[PDB]
Amino acid sequence: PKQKTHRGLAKRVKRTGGGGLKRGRAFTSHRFHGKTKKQRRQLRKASMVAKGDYKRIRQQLARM
Amino acid sequence: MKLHELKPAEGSRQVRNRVGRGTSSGNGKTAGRGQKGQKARSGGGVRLGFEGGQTPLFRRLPKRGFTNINRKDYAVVNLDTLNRFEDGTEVTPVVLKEAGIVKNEKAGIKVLADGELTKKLTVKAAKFSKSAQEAIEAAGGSIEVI
Amino acid sequence: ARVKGGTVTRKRRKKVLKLAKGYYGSKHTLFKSAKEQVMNSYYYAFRDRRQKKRDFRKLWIARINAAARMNGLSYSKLMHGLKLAEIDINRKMLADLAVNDAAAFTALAEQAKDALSK
Amino acid sequence: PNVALFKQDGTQNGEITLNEEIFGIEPNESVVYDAIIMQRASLRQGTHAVKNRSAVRGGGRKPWRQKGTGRARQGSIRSPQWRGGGVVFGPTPRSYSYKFPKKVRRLAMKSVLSDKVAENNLVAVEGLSFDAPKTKEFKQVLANLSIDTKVLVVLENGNDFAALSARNLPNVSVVTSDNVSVLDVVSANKVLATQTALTQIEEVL
RNA sequence: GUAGCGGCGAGCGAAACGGGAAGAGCCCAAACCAACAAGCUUGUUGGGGUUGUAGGACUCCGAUAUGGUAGUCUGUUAGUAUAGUUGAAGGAUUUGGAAAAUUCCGCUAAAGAGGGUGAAAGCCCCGUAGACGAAAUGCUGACAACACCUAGGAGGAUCCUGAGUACGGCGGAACACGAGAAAUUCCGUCGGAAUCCGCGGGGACCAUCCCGCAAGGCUAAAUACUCCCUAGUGACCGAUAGUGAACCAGUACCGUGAGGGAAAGGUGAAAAGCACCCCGGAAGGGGAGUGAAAUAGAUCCUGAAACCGUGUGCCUACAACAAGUCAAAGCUCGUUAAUGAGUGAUGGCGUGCCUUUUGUAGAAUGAACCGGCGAGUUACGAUUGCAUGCGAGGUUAAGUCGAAGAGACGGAGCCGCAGCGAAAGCGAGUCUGAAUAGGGCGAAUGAGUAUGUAGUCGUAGACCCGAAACCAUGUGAUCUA
RNA sequence: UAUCCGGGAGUCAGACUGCGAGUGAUAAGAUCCGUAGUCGAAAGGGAAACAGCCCAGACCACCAGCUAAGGUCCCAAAAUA
RNA sequence: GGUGUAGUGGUAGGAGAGCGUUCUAAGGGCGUUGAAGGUCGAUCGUGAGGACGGCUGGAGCGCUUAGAAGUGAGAAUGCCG
RNA sequence: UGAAAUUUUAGUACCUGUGAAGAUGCAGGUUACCCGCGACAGGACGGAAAGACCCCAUGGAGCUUUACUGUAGUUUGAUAU
Ligand SMILES: [K+]
Ligand SMILES: [K+]
Ligand SMILES: [K+]
Ligand SMILES: [K+]
Ligand SMILES: [K+]
Ligand SMILES: [K+]
Ligand SMILES: [K+]
Ligand SMILES: [K+]
Ligand SMILES: [K+]
Ligand SMILES: [K+]
Ligand SMILES: [K+]
Ligand SMILES: [K+]
Ligand SMILES: [K+]
Ligand SMILES: [K+]
Ligand SMILES: [K+]
Ligand SMILES: [K+]
Ligand SMILES: [K+]
Ligand SMILES: [K+]
Ligand SMILES: [K+]
Ligand SMILES: [K+]
Ligand SMILES: [K+]
Ligand SMILES: [K+]
Ligand SMILES: [K+]
Ligand SMILES: [K+]
Ligand SMILES: [K+]
Ligand SMILES: [K+]
Ligand SMILES: [K+]
Ligand SMILES: [K+]
Ligand SMILES: [K+]
Ligand SMILES: [K+]
Ligand SMILES: [K+]
Ligand SMILES: [Mg+2]
Ligand SMILES: [Mg+2]
Ligand SMILES: [Mg+2]
Ligand SMILES: [Mg+2]
Ligand SMILES: [Mg+2]
Ligand SMILES: [Mg+2]
Ligand SMILES: [Mg+2]
Ligand SMILES: [Mg+2]
Ligand SMILES: [Mg+2]
Ligand SMILES: [Mg+2]
Ligand SMILES: [Mg+2]
Ligand SMILES: [Mg+2]
Ligand SMILES: [Mg+2]
Ligand SMILES: [Mg+2]
Ligand SMILES: [Mg+2]
Ligand SMILES: [Mg+2]
Ligand SMILES: [Mg+2]
Ligand SMILES: [Mg+2]
Ligand SMILES: [Mg+2]
Ligand SMILES: [Mg+2]
Ligand SMILES: [Mg+2]
Ligand SMILES: [Mg+2]
Ligand SMILES: [Mg+2]
Ligand SMILES: [Mg+2]
Ligand SMILES: [Mg+2]
Ligand SMILES: [Mg+2]
Ligand SMILES: [Mg+2]
Ligand SMILES: [Mg+2]
Ligand SMILES: [Mg+2]
Ligand SMILES: [Mg+2]
Ligand SMILES: [Mg+2]
Ligand SMILES: [Mg+2]
Ligand SMILES: [Mg+2]
Ligand SMILES: [Mg+2]
Ligand SMILES: [Mg+2]
Ligand SMILES: [Mg+2]
Ligand SMILES: [Mg+2]
Ligand SMILES: [Mg+2]
Ligand SMILES: [Mg+2]
Ligand SMILES: [Mg+2]
Ligand SMILES: [Mg+2]
Ligand SMILES: [Mg+2]
Ligand SMILES: [Mg+2]
Ligand SMILES: [Mg+2]
Ligand SMILES: [Mg+2]
Ligand SMILES: [Mg+2]
Ligand SMILES: [Mg+2]
Ligand SMILES: [Mg+2]
Ligand SMILES: [Mg+2]
Repeated sequence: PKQKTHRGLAKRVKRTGGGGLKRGRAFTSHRFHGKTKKQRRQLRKASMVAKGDYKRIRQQLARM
Repeated sequence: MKLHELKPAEGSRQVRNRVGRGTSSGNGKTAGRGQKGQKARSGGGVRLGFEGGQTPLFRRLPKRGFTNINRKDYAVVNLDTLNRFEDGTEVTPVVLKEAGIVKNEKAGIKVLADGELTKKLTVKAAKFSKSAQEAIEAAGGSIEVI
Repeated sequence: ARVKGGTVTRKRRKKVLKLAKGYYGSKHTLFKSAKEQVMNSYYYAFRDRRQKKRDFRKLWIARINAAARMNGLSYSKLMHGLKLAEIDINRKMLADLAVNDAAAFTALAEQAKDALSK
Repeated sequence: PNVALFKQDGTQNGEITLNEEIFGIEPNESVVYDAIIMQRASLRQGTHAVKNRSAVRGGGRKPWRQKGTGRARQGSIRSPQWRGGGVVFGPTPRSYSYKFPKKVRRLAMKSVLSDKVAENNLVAVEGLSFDAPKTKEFKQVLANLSIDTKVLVVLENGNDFAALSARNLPNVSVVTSDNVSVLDVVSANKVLATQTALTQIEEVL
């Protein structure tokens, strides 16, 4: 059958022009009093899926 | 060629590797699977992305965004492609489809100013970038929003 | 496209058995025992092709020693004297001379002793 | 290029010119090989099957209890290691046919025809007419043309008498100009074609 | 594998548009009319009428045609299925028991498919190409007959257009959609409409707009499947394989029963299957015969290995041996003629194979021996390498024709040529931001795509064997309570 | 030789010896780290035999030679130096 | 192809190149003047393995190129004999 | 007349030692002519049974309850009849 996409990932990541995956940041939900304003400001910014994680999951997003 | 003298192109075909066919082949006995463990079992192995119980990456990361139901995407065209036509030519979505430049127009043709245009043209398209319109008109052409 | 067992199996096993001719009972009759024994024979054969060189050098040394003693010398003194006198005749030829050409060996011993004296 | 045109009697008329784009190309050996292999695979029927332990008759119960009997543990008398047990994997019905890109197909056909012409194994005849089908007459025609090896006889549509009279000869393979394949051309050592057949081929390609 | 659904986990997963295969549309209920019967309506009958650019009744007009059918054991006719007839062409020579083989000259072919015949046959036989053939009975198609449907225009004053229905509350269920913001469909229960200025739907809901007209019915074709019958096919099996079953197989056998379930093919061209004689009670042999061959004698083709035995060239009764290997006298023998072969006193070294282990000669595991069988495969997807074609392009899918082929058509669709943003949106840029700032992701700085092949992965039993168990039909109180 | 990009893995039971520590009793062929080696996955020579110690890394042939650890009276090669 | 230099222990495992089995296609062959198969031999190659003789056997089978796999067994207290 | 369990092949000694730490098989030494028969049971960690004790598996089953979540029944109300 067709290989299925991992819908959870599909909701959480975006494919970029160069083939990489754009991702949000963790620790950006609640308990902000526990984090300095610097942490909140720098977690507001997006990031990219690391090489190791990508090599584990790429097959789940082949047809995303 | 002759049916009794066939020869495939070099490197076009390879010999399948068969495992579990003696030690000297390099995949005898264990068949390359190693020694015991889950990955050595028939049908063994964990599901993709599994991390042995550590919270997987997607679980760590939050969902984001939404899909607009009324989302509109445009088939993009650049000035370099427009250079392929002759001066005075009337560029139309039909013309592009016939020329094969745009097989799927999506919500419509939008013209972008990536390259340098050199021909005078009357261009009809769903949309034009501001730079694209300026370039077309500076080249003595005209733009019409179909 | 079925490939039944055929005759390759018998051919291979028969080669092993023929290699095992002369062994004791099942070790030449039975393929499994024969193969296990043939492998050990290969191990011993490879190891002995090296040990054989050691054995013959040991034998030549012993014979040369006896001959040297008869000529009034030890093996070690004889070889030291020969090295001093620049004699390159090896132990195989020396042992052959000792057994067969006693006069030649005695002449060699005389030159060795003279070199030692000098 | 140009090929000597022969009359059915065997006397040569003036040459004729064939489209270079079809008969004048440099043959592409690798493309030709691919077409041959693909066509040969397509001919396979692929009807072959075996019974795995699920398909073999019976074999439901456990032969003997898991422990105590002193025998090797077993699950069914039809397990693959059992005599009469199911087959592990093995053939299953499937198709071997695949399709090449249209451009590759066309190149392969042009390559075989161009190769025949270059070797001068392409014999063009003005026309093949037989008042009635007679294999002896057609065999004499081959003799007149001085063809004795394997021959592919390419006839225009409707030349039924020629087709019938030629087909039974052991070295002759008859095909209509509209239905000609890389395998047919490659198999044949010489290609005997009528002029109308060549015209129709040039139109097709 | 998109939109979505989902302890938003594991997973589940559409539809419309577009391209094709095939195509076909029709009947009632009601209004109203006529008759009938009872009890002005109210049931039966026939007419009437069938719908959304609203239709119909009803009232005016005009036509009594025009076409169609998915009907009929109605014939007539053709074809076809179920037996069949015909159907070309070779003799010699060599080997042989036997010719089809070999050799020499021929012949036939709309037939050189195939099978058989004393070995391998175009020309010996059955056939094949081709031609021809049906009393009888089905099947199909036509033709006719019979039959059944088939009216246009203009008006709306009034009447009809499916009720315990639609719909709602509660509780479930089906929709990819798990109650969720949740339409749409259905079930049970309770409540419960409107009716043309009407009603339903366009994913809660409302307004506008658009589309349609439920609560009645029928309908061929494209589609699914093959116990069977006919004719064939196979880089499918070839007697541990292939059906369990090539053979008197669902048999023998097992079980109370449900149920489980085997083994077992081959003389020879032809039985010509050994007359007769001899030993023996026979069995079985030895002759004599048959035969090309009987060491092809029915346990019958070939006849491996384990295993058992006869004969003997060498060695062996002072030796402690994983049984070999290395060195070697003697004896025996003479080959794919090789600085040969068998045996071997004696001497040196030397704790099997496998699995599993930090480590096994291991007193850890597995194998009694021999033979056969017995484990990474296929399909559909993902990705990478290699190869080929084309190249800012690449490519067709279903489907039609065609030999179950190639191939042709088929451009719908998919990938790539533009990205950035959650999105509106902008675009070689874009997002964040007050910002011409910085920064992120991109462009500058371009190669892709179709197919083949190989590696790996995903979905499938997914490399093979193995549970204790779980669930759903059945069979058992002939033992025992 | 290092990087970096990509295809394919196996490994997550380690053992002992020397040196530096802990735990233990300044016990253990104990246990737990650090560090080097060997075994693991390494045949050969020495340590009687003896994975982990000493010497040393087998592509092969030789009835050639020089050495390492370790040895030279006999078993047993070489000094009754 | 020659010379030179260097290198060539190895489990898990990666890469490369080959041997052999059945079948398909094509070509070219061999077979009652004896195929396959069986058996013996002192034969060839670096390896899987390949020939050639004698005997047995009695009718099919190699070789070259390419293609496809039910393609290789010694172990599973494996199954059958 | 005629089985069976077992069985890697066995020309199958003792002592001390070594070794995966309890050796017929390894080292050193000792003893021992070849083949059996009738007896015994020290050893072959002898055979028989993939230990039931012990631990482990995100195994199974039966059982318990104020474990969690359901549920047959029982009961109470609304509502229809
Ligand atoms: K995210
Ligand atoms: K958080
Ligand atoms: K592997
Ligand atoms: K999909
Ligand atoms: K979960
Ligand atoms: K009517
Ligand atoms: K005949
Ligand atoms: K025939
Ligand atoms: K009839
Ligand atoms: K709903
Ligand atoms: K709607
Ligand atoms: K509608
Ligand atoms: K016979
Ligand atoms: K004998
Ligand atoms: K010996
Ligand atoms: K044990
Ligand atoms: K900026
Ligand atoms: K920027
Ligand atoms: K390419
Ligand atoms: K590929
Ligand atoms: K499987
Ligand atoms: K797999
Ligand atoms: K009873
Ligand atoms: K790597
Ligand atoms: K240490
Ligand atoms: K032979
Ligand atoms: K297999
Ligand atoms: K076995
Ligand atoms: K042990
Ligand atoms: K005992
Ligand atoms: K139980
Ligand atoms: Mg928030
Ligand atoms: Mg902190
Ligand atoms: Mg392949
Ligand atoms: Mg390996
Ligand atoms: Mg193995
Ligand atoms: Mg294992
Ligand atoms: Mg492990
Ligand atoms: Mg593992
Ligand atoms: Mg946890
Ligand atoms: Mg086998
Ligand atoms: Mg040496
Ligand atoms: Mg079953
Ligand atoms: Mg047993
Ligand atoms: Mg079977
Ligand atoms: Mg005839
Ligand atoms: Mg002839
Ligand atoms: Mg549902
Ligand atoms: Mg309701
Ligand atoms: Mg509704
Ligand atoms: Mg409308
Ligand atoms: Mg139908
Ligand atoms: Mg069978
Ligand atoms: Mg057989
Ligand atoms: Mg059977
Ligand atoms: Mg015989
Ligand atoms: Mg026989
Ligand atoms: Mg004595
Ligand atoms: Mg003696
Ligand atoms: Mg252990
Ligand atoms: Mg055992
Ligand atoms: Mg009962
Ligand atoms: Mg009863
Ligand atoms: Mg320790
Ligand atoms: Mg290990
Ligand atoms: Mg060592
Ligand atoms: Mg070891
Ligand atoms: Mg020296
Ligand atoms: Mg000495
Ligand atoms: Mg002294
Ligand atoms: Mg080395
Ligand atoms: Mg064969
Ligand atoms: Mg196999
Ligand atoms: Mg076996
Ligand atoms: Mg010890
Ligand atoms: Mg001991
Ligand atoms: Mg020993
Ligand atoms: Mg033992
Ligand atoms: Mg025991
Ligand atoms: Mg156990």
